[PDB]
Amino acid sequence: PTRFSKTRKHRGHVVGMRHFHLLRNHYWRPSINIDKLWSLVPSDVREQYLSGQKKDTAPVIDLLSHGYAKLLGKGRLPEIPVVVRARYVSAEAERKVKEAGGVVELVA
Amino acid sequence: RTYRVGDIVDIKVNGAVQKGMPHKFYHGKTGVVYNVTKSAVGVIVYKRVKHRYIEKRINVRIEHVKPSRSREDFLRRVKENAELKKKAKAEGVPVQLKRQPAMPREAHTVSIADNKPVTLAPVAYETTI
Amino acid sequence: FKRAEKYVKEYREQEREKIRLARIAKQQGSFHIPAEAKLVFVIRIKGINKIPPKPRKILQLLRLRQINNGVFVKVTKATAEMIKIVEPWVAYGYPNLKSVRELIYKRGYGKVNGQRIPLTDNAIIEENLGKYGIICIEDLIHEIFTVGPN
Amino acid sequence: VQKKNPLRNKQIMLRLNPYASTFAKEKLGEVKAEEGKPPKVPASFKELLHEA
Amino acid sequence: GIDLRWKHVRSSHRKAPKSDNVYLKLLVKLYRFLARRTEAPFNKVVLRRLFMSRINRPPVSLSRIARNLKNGNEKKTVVVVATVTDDNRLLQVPKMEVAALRFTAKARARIEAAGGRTLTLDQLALEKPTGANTLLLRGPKNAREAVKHF
RNA sequence: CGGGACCGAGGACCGCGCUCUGCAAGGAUGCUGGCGUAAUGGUCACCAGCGACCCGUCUUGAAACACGGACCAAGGAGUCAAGGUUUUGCGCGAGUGUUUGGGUGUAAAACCCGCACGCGUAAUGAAAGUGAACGUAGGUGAGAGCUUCGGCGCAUCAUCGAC
RNA sequence: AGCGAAUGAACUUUAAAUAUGUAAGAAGCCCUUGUUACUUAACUGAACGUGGGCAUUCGAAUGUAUCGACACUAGUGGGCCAUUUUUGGUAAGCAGAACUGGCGAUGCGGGAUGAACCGAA
Repeated sequence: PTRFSKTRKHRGHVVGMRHFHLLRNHYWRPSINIDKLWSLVPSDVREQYLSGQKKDTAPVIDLLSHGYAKLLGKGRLPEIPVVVRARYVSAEAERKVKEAGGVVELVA
Repeated sequence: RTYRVGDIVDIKVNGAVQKGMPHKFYHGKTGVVYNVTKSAVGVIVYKRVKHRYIEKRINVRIEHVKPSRSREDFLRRVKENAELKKKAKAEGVPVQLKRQPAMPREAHTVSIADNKPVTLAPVAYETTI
Repeated sequence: FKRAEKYVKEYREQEREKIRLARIAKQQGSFHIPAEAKLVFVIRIKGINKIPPKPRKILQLLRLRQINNGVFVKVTKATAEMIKIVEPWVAYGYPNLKSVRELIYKRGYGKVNGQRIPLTDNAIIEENLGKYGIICIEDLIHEIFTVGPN
Repeated sequence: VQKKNPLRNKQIMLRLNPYASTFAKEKLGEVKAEEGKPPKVPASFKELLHEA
Repeated sequence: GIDLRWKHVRSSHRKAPKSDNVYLKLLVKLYRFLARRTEAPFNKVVLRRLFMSRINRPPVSLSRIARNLKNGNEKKTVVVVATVTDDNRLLQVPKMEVAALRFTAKARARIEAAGGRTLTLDQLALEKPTGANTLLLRGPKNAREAVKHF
């Protein structure tokens, strides 16, 4: 608005290589850390899994459906076996998943 | 005298070499040593410009540098304050720990019998003759 | 009431004591040198224009910021040197009991919580100086005149 | 609401100092000196005073 | 003229919120009354934090509350003058009583699911009018892109 | 103990007190006269005493110099857009953004809808690539507030560690 | 000042005026313990840490609406005059620096009058 301006008050006083034809879709690979891995589970099934109402079933998570290609290992995981299907994985993330009791499966 | 970093020193340029001194401001100044050389020393001096202090650094030969006694009185006073406080706690009597400014003199009487005053003129008559 | 009676008696006795000591020395053939003054009243009589920074700072520390302002100063060397430096702006001297009581009775204002409150009651002096034993204006006058511990 | 001079108003004097009435009645500002014949000044004081 | 080398300083802190929230104005009135009529410094601090802006009131997460609830602070009432946000990296939530300006829906749902309770600041003033048994928490003030770019 | 000038702020009581039937003690009341209207007061024109360079701009440190101004009416000069940044208010909150579009409509309004996408949620390297818990997410010194009074210690700061 | 003290501004028992540097506490003072990659003939000093002792007065005066850290914004940043100090000069003028004060930004009383004078803002 013009009426709030200061000029109304001042009225009367005046490296590296070059990549030709780059395609970002080649290097598209979004990543998620393992402390947000349980957030991809739907909330109510996540609550039964965390409470301990499912002693005979394990969840399978597909990261490509949620929009992620690499599973990274920031944070910690509970002692629940989780099957993870990811395009990429880091070594310590896979170690923490196996310590939790699940398995990391590679998909394309 | 082997000077060390952090020692507080006084600067006195001895001799009548004042014909061509570049900086006579630091003569008689006190500063802190930051660098030591075999015949030189680095002195931090503070100058006052109006309301603020500016920091200057000089290189002075050892022949014009003497150790300062600025904190000698403070360390000494700390020592007898501790010792007389221990003595006061031993004997159970209060004692003064604070130095005080000079107080005005009290009333007193001056005898005249052997000290008769001499009358003086604005000039001496022995000088008049 | 009793304390004011004691103070009046003490003033009379100290005056007669000084007179008696002077007379005794004169009769014995000597001179009694009186004690140097312990209290100085200082009045700023020159303005705030064209003043060097050191006298400016000394007048600030002596609380003489306006012309015709007066303060009481206990005589030490540390204050005597300051007053000697700010001599070209002040007039100072040794006040007597009448000067002290006139100043405190007529122009007596206390600093209470950073405010300038007139001394209209003994109560203000009592809650502002009762921890030092000064409970009324007569104690205040006695302390200022005799230069007590407070 | 109004600062009153205790040296002009006797009531303010009596409020600030209850001994003022006793001072005025007993006339302690008019006390005479102690009795007794004063001894004279010694002579040597006078020759010292008038010595050129 | 009077010589004032120093200058009287106007207040450099907020005395009233810039917000036009009527419920916030009611909360300010309530805590002004509380800070005037009680000796507890908690009421004055809560009034000052009600005065502050949003960048001076960073959000506090459930993980931060669960961190501060440890070591004998389990039964204390958590007071946060800010928005309490949910943190999904915290998989299990301890039982807690939290009084805040506002809660996110997920944070309130997770607290009530874990078995704790959520309060407004007026409910806090009614249950703990002197701020007894309270744990006062702030969020990370310097965790902002502007603060990083400073 | 007289003589004179200026002032009367507040508006039940509270207080300090005193000479204690009351009071000169936290701010003026009592008695009386004339008039009840241009009498007090106000505006305009003029005279009298005292005071008082013509405005704006430029310059430098400043004046001076210089430039503009015959008079009056109307017009007349830091605005809009895009992109940033800091602060303020608001909504939601690890999410957020309906309005490219579709549905609908009392039809350029209002209301509704969702896929993608932008920003944020992970950085580093020229790149290939790799990718953030030894510990109640560490130890120490402060630190508002709370406390069962032993301590717990927000934000933040300093420092030593860890990834 | 004395040299009825020694010796002879360069003599000193003692000691100027003027402003001026440094320091004046628990955030500090030491002691002890060890290491040293410093240094020292050297476990010797010092630094680095460790532990302990010192709160019986917190260790001069005066003053203290005087705190600190950010964020954003603006003008001016090799101007004039004067006191003092100092370096040079000229036939005489004058020219450099350092501090302070005033002015440019300032009204008022007095210097008959006024950028630089006095009082006072």
